[PDB]
Amino acid sequence: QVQLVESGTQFRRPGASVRLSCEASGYTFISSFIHWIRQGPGQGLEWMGWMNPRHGAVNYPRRFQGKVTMTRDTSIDTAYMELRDLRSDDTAMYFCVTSRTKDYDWDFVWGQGTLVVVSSASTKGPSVFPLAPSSKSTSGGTAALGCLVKDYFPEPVTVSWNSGALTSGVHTFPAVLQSSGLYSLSSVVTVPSSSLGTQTYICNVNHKPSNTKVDKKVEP
Amino acid sequence: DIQMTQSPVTLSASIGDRVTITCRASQRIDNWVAWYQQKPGRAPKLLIYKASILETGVPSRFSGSGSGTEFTLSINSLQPDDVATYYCQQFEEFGRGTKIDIKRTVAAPSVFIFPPSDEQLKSGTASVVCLLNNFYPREAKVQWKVDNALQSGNSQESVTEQDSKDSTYSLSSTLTLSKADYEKHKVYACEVTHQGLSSPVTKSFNR
Amino acid sequence: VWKDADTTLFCASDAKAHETEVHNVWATHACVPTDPNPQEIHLENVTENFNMWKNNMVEQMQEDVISLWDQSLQPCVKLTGGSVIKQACPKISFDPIPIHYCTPAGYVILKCNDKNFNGTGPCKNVSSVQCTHGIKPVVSTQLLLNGSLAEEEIIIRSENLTNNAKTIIVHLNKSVEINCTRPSNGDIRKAYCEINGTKWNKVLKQVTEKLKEHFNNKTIIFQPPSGGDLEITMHHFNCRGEFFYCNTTQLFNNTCIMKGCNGTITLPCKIKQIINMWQGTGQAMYAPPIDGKINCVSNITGILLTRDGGANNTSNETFRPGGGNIKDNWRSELYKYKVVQIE
Ligand SMILES: *[C@@H]1O[C@H](CO)[C@@H](O[C@@H]2O[C@H](CO)[C@@H](O[C@@H]3O[C@H](CO[C@H]4O[C@H](CO)[C@@H](O)[C@H](O)[C@@H]4O)[C@@H](O)[C@H](O)[C@@H]3O)[C@H](O)[C@H]2NC(C)=O)[C@H](O)[C@H]1NC(C)=O
Ligand SMILES: *[C@@H]1O[C@H](CO)[C@@H](O[C@@H]2O[C@H](CO)[C@@H](O[C@@H]3O[C@H](CO)[C@@H](O)[C@H](O)[C@@H]3O)[C@H](O)[C@H]2NC(C)=O)[C@H](O)[C@H]1NC(C)=O
Ligand SMILES: *[C@@H]1O[C@H](CO)[C@@H](O[C@@H]2O[C@H](CO)[C@@H](O)[C@H](O)[C@H]2NC(C)=O)[C@H](O)[C@H]1NC(C)=O
Ligand SMILES: *[C@@H]1O[C@H](CO)[C@@H](O[C@@H]2O[C@H](CO)[C@@H](O)[C@H](O)[C@H]2NC(C)=O)[C@H](O)[C@H]1NC(C)=O
Ligand SMILES: *[C@@H]1O[C@H](CO)[C@@H](O)[C@H](O)[C@H]1NC(C)=O
Ligand SMILES: *[C@@H]1O[C@H](CO)[C@@H](O)[C@H](O)[C@H]1NC(C)=O
Ligand SMILES: *[C@@H]1O[C@H](CO)[C@@H](O)[C@H](O)[C@H]1NC(C)=O
Ligand SMILES: *[C@@H]1O[C@H](CO)[C@@H](O)[C@H](O)[C@H]1NC(C)=O
Ligand SMILES: *[C@@H]1O[C@H](CO)[C@@H](O)[C@H](O)[C@H]1NC(C)=O
Repeated sequence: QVQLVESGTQFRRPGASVRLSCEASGYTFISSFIHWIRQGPGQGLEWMGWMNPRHGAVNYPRRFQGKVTMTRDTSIDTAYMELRDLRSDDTAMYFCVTSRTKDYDWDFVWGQGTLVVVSSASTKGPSVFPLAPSSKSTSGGTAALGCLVKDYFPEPVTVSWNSGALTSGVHTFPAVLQSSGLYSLSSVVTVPSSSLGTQTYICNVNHKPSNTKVDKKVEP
Repeated sequence: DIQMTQSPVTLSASIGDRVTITCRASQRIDNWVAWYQQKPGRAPKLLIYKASILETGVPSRFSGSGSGTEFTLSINSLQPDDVATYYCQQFEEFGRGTKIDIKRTVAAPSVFIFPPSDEQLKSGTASVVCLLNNFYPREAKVQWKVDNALQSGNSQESVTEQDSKDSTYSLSSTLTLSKADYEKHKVYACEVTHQGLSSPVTKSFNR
Repeated sequence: VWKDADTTLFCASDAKAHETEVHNVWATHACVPTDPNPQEIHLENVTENFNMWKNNMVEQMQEDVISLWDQSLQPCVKLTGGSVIKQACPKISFDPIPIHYCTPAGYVILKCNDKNFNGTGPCKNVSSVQCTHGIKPVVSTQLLLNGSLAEEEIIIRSENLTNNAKTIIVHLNKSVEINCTRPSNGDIRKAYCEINGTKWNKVLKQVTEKLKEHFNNKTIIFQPPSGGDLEITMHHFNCRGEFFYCNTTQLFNNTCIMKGCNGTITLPCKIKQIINMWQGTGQAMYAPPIDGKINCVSNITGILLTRDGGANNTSNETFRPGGGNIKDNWRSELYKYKVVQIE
């Protein structure tokens, strides 16, 4: 098996630089070109360049020229790609890439990817706000309630309901990265409106990077 | 100098059905093309190379064809494991991507709206949330209106993955205002447009 | 009648047995004398197809040059596969000689006489020979030195034009000299190369135009290498046993492609004792350079280019010097030859 294993996700502040590694195994490191590709969140793939292991030859596209640097370590079979002057729009998934087929550089094998998050924010616990059920959020005999997990950094947070007793009808939405550089998301659940009176609903939010735990009771 | 265009942008099919994805090359002259499968939160996987050649470990239901400008990727009988985003490739160029989606009968969103919490108001920021629950297809339009005035650039939205049980989607839209700005107005409404809805549904509340 | 086949070639040379120069010494033991009366038969109304990028003759020559260098240019220190090998490293006499590559019985070499043949495709004009012409085993990057010239037009060579990962060989139809000199008398590793600006820029202009023919008349731009080892980012070659590294920035000058920049072009150079071996085996350290005037005059007869990938809306095409193989050097000389089996 041909394999590329990259470093873990990195966090940087705008203007700083990042260095990403790609560890190759299962084939002759020297034999084939190494490429780098980036994927914007909810977007297509974009080629960043290729590198030759024997003599370090490099090719860059117009857009990434002057902003990207590719380096090699032949002795440990590890490739590097360094990205500098990081921007907010540089937040993406970066893949080191190589070719499985002999004599054809273009066919590719994909590394698991390295997420790069560019934010000026610093690690921070979330604010947790209740989404109370009311006449506005009640249709038929179904009511909706939830929690707003606002202004935390970095990812991820976990959300459960009634300590995990409530799983059916629960939707926890993917975090959105705000302009502040902080993440925010909401988690909702639909329940019988008749049960709002008797059954108590509590949301459990865990943000391990700041070890912040919050149980918030959502009342009508 | 070669650009790759994929069609359709989104493709919705039932299990066991044949699926065809089209890739067109601007340069007009080629004999080599690759196809890739990418699942959510996962690295891409090579399926086809040299236009019509299957990668090892790939099911026989996957086939590739095409000559010159146009190339096609076909699945003989769609399996639920094949649900993912597919890309074509020519040299350093990739297609925009096609998301294979499991087709269901049209379902209108259940719409709920949440005013900002009192506790949040203390912070100095007010968030209004609009929920579109369990709907299909994925396409949905949310517009925010404040005192019947259209809002833009002050809202963000997020969508869940297709539910493995009922193949519906859910959407959350958050409108963010300052406490002061929030209190300068009375009626807050998000307007939902979806093909399952005969006319746009408006959820609103009195501050 | 004949049929395509691969087989083990042998070499021939006019090496002198009394010579201590390392190419002479090697060829004396590894090669036979040349044929003074070589036969060449033109094959009437015969068309043969060639592919320089898939030609086992190239791979075989590389092996010889690797073998030659290994027993001739022992470094004081060699860094290979994580190991270090030490041995004596006296200064040597070094100056490439022409080597002919020849087929044994039951095989012969076909030669394409198409003046503008690009190294891939059909050749109408074919002559059979027992041996190739004498090819000097010049190891270099970016620029090909002391190698055969195009008979008629400048030829652009690439395994695939559309592909950007494939190295481009520019075959010059007219030599431009390189004079490199380490003066006898400061820094003993300081050197320079002088080129004629008027002559070179005239040639470079032509290469630009030739490239235009292949790329839909798009604008041709030259830039310095994006990165890599010094062996590729600089003009790298061996002169009188000393390993030279020459800056080529001045040679690929876009603005001169014209103002009064018709004068002598002087490239800044350094001699390096510690180098990356072109054999790909690692690093070697040599003794410091000999005293006095170290000088080699060489024709420029080829150029290695890599095209920038990802051109989109912009119609420009950017090219940068440097080839990605030493095998490409031999390829440029062997492009018109292939081995076939006789019935
Ligand atoms: C070294 O190589 C150079 C390139 O191979 C040689 O350069 C050339 O000299 C020739 C004639 O020997 C010129 O060819 C002529 O081309 C002109 C221009 O023709 C073109 O323009 C029309 C209209 O736009 C276009 O349709 C054609 O395709 C051509 O692009 C002709 O008009 C003459 O009739 C004749 O064919 C070359 O153009 C020229 N190369 C360049 C880039 O200047 C040079 O001769 C070689 N050295 C030696 C000793 O042979
Ligand atoms: C190889 O390269 C070297 C350096 O580029 C060339 O050397 C130069 O040759 C010239 C004349 O062509 C020497 O210039 C002359 O010097 C004499 C003595 O001073 C002077 O009286 C003349 O008026 C003229 O300036 C020049 O000094 C010399 N460069 C050095 C450092 O020796 C050599 O010519 C090149 N080989 C070829 C074939 O061009
Ligand atoms: C450098 O290039 C020159 C000129 O192209 C070579 O000289 C020609 O050499 C041939 C013999 O191979 C003669 O028949 C020609 O008359 C020469 N041309 C001219 C204009 O005089 C020379 O051999 C090359 N030097 C090398 C390879 O080291
Ligand atoms: C070849 O020489 C040129 C000029 O000495 C070098 O060019 C400079 O490269 C740097 C970064 O190293 C740029 O900051 C400068 O702007 C360049 N000078 C100009 C005018 O382009 C080039 O780096 C040299 N090559 C090597 C390998 O060092
Ligand atoms: C080079 O690649 C292009 C694009 O795939 C292809 O159309 C052409 O046939 C190729 N040329 C060769 C010699 O393979
Ligand atoms: C060389 O000529 C052949 C003709 O068979 C053509 O197919 C190929 O594209 C050409 N390559 C270059 C680099 O001109
Ligand atoms: C450049 O070469 C030309 C021949 O084309 C010659 O006339 C001239 O003397 C040379 N120029 C200089 C100043 O080196
Ligand atoms: C290009 O040549 C001109 C000489 O007129 C000079 O201004 C410029 O420095 C040159 N560029 C190089 C040598 O990189
Ligand atoms: C090119 O050949 C000439 C003449 O034999 C020689 O002096 C020169 O050093 C050679 N160049 C190289 C790089 O071998």
